Amino acid sequence: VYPQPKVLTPSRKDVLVVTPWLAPIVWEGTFNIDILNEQFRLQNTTIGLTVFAIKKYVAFLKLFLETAEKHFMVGHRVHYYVFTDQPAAVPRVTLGTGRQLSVLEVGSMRRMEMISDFSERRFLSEVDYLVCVDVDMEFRDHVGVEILTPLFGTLHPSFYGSSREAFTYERRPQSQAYIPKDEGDFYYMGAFFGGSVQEVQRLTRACHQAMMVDQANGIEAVWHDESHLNKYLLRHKPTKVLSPEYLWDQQLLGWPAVLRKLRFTAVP
Amino acid sequence: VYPQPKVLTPSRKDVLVVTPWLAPIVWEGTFNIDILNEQFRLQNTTIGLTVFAIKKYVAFLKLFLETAEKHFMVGHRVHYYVFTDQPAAVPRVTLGTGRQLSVLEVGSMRRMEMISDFSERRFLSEVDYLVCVDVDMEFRDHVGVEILTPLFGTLHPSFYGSSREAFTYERRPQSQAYIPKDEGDFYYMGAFFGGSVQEVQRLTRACHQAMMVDQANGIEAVWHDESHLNKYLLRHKPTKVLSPEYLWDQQLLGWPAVLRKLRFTAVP
Ligand SMILES: O=c1ccn([C@@H]2O[C@H](COP(=O)(O)OP(=O)(O)O)[C@@H](O)[C@H]2O)c(=O)[nH]1
Ligand SMILES: O=c1ccn([C@@H]2O[C@H](COP(=O)(O)OP(=O)(O)O)[C@@H](O)[C@H]2O)c(=O)[nH]1
Ligand SMILES: OC[C@H]1O[C@H](O)[C@H](O)[C@@H](O)[C@H]1O
Ligand SMILES: OC[C@H]1O[C@H](O)[C@H](O)[C@@H](O)[C@H]1O
Ligand SMILES: [Mn+2]
Ligand SMILES: [Mn+2]
Repeated sequence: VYPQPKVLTPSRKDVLVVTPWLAPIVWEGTFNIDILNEQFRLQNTTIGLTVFAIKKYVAFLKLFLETAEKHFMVGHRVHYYVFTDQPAAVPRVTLGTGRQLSVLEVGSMRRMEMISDFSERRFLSEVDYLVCVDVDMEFRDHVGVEILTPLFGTLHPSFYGSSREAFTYERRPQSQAYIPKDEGDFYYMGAFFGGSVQEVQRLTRACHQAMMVDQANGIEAVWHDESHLNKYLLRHKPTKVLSPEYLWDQQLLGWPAVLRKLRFTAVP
Repeated sequence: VYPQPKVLTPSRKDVLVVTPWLAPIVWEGTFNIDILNEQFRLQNTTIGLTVFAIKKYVAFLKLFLETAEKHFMVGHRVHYYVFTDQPAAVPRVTLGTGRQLSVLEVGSMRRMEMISDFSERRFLSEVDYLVCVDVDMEFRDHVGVEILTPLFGTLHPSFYGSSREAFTYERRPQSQAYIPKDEGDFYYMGAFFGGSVQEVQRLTRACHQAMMVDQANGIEAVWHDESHLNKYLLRHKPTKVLSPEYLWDQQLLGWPAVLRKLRFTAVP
């Protein structure tokens, strides 16, 4: 049992909660997690989390994993895949039941290339969704099954209020990432995207293949794989969009009125 | 090219536009049909429309089909399936290109039983979605691909503002349609539901099988197949919900403030 929905009360009066192609934009107050938890537990949903920790960024893993244990997908099956050039530096963090961690030794194109190769491996047969995040981050509040859908991106925290001409899309037509000044729905950040395994195979292959074309042509998109992620999600629109609750920098941007929760935040 | 979404402007301030399980509730101003038309034309989407016209209700077919030609899924592939006990009384309405009509001779349980049998037939191999509507209705405004999703129901026009204890669910526990007083999200009407062919196979089989159980037990649910449709959509929640724009009675209920468009309306 849970509260009845209120047809004549808006979930939010201050923000857009559904895109013009009818994908939910996920903010606090738009979902009842008790309903979603039951839906996804009935399918025994398993979520894979990829994170890269190369060179000095191995230092971020301890807090990243400790705080993921408190706030990411708790109660669901989770498998962490840590891609790193220093496997001995992976901290031994104690995980809750139903949660596992694998270390994948590596191994600008690297993240799309490596997630593409990995996403095609038969050892993911049991994993239903992949979530791909930056490591220099911590979880401060719930990040759960409300994000899961065939394909999602996350609104970049510096640009959610910006008009599209101000978005830092790739603007040179000789790049595979090019987006004209009069096109674009949102500016998505490269630091949190995901979807079903099949949709993440598709996105990461397309971005990697596009990056290889630009390399052959002697061009590097302005924001590297984030430029390619934005061209891809313009042409293949996501089935949910995460609000900046899911990707925030409090030191830079504070705690604005429209953020009811700060869920996953940058570490200085 | 089309208008950029406005992250900091709500699509509506007067109505709920997403359910608590993140299914869009489809109202005017929540979608840009130009974006959705392109998505669904890229898949060469074909929509099957079932309607029953038995006994005196054959009289409603002429306006139903004429107005469907003006307003339902125009530009997409459509196949009408008219279930009737009087095939000669089916009016010969001229259809737009890419649109076809078949007459299926029949043939309280009938609609769920007949849509179930029909939805399993291999001659639907090309049809992607089924939309199942009442015939004593006319289209007055756009009904298009914004409704298409794996499973949808429509908010009943007499009950969208009601609390759940006032919903006319089946309340006897000896019926397969039973819903307790403290359960229920919405009251859906039996006059407009649909989804992919697979989800409509599932819904109509479950409702028909439940109706056969109640018959064996000497019970008939209070509102017949609408009671069973509501029990099914409580346990298998729809992936979009249509607002009462899609199922309205202007003579009964006027043109209230929250209705920007009256799309599919009852005939007296
Ligand atoms: O438009 C809404 C309003 C609420 N909720 C969620 O449904 C649950 C209960 O909502 P309610 O506002 O009734 O909160 P309560 O006052 O009972 O604590 C919470 O998880 C809300 O975030 C939602 O998904 N959509
Ligand atoms: O929150 C919104 C606002 C608008 N639209 C749709 O996007 C298109 C353009 O919206 P706009 O309000 O900019 O209308 P305009 O003033 O350009 O006629 C129309 O189909 C709107 O219904 C939408 O899907 N969600
Ligand atoms: O430092 C440059 C990087 O900035 C972000 O982390 C962005 O998501 C990456 O694609 C890359 O452009
Ligand atoms: O007249 C009774 C009928 O009323 C509505 O049309 C309802 O959707 C049907 O299931 C049936 O109960
Ligand atoms: Mn980062
Ligand atoms: Mn009717």
